[PDB]
Amino acid sequence: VGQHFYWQIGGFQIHGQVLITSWVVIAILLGSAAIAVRSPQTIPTGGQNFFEYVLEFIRDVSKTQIGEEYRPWVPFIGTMFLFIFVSNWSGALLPWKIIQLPHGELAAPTNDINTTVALALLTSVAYFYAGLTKKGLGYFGKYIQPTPILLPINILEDFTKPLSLSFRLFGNILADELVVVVLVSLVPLVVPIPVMFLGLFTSGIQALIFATLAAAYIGESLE
Amino acid sequence: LGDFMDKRDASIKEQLSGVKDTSSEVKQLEEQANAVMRAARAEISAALNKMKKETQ
Repeated sequence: VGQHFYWQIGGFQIHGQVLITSWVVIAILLGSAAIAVRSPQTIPTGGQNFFEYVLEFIRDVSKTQIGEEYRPWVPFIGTMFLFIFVSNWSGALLPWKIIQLPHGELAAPTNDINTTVALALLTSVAYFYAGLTKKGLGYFGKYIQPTPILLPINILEDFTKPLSLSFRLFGNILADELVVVVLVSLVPLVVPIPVMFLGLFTSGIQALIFATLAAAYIGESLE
Repeated sequence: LGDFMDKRDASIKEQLSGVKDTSSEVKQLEEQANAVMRAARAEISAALNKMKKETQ
């Protein structure tokens, strides 16, 4: 129905919904984590094996994507997974059309692109930092080493990775929410559940893909 | 939480290694004991023979 939203001003206008929604994401993440961290045991207790298997999964993806030096970037790729996953699942399952904002629906941090292109700039700063850290300051991956006349394609390629990575995540979350909204006006909640399931199935995956793809760009820096 | 996970896993892996370490240590102890017992026996036998031969 509406892609409009209400700004908050500190001399410049920033969306209110995205700050509040990502605050709920930060709170649910730190809350369940600092629950699971307080009394570690040698043998995984109840509830801590889930966080442990999450960490194992993150380690595996980073390791496959990056290589032998996966262990410094594990908190970064783990945050790219968990913030985007918990963003989409909070937008899906937390009932927020009961809550009525001054001017807009509250669904997810990722609905506003701002989140998507910010997360893409953070993976851009990440693979630029890896590339200007491990490799020569004089040059990174961008050098037209293979062919001098491969420069235009290569220069263009750098711009595209953050845009496609920024856009896919953003479009997908927004598209899924719209279907739930555009369905609901036409019909009551019972008909739309399968669709939401399908969207919920993509909602993790566009998270996971992001983290996976983000890790892979780190690898393209380190070579 | 990451540190907690690592601590628990290391604690368990370390326990396994120590348990592996202890088993190897006990195998070495048994082997050394067996070798020592053999020395006693064999040693004394040799001694008597050499001594027995000298007496003869």
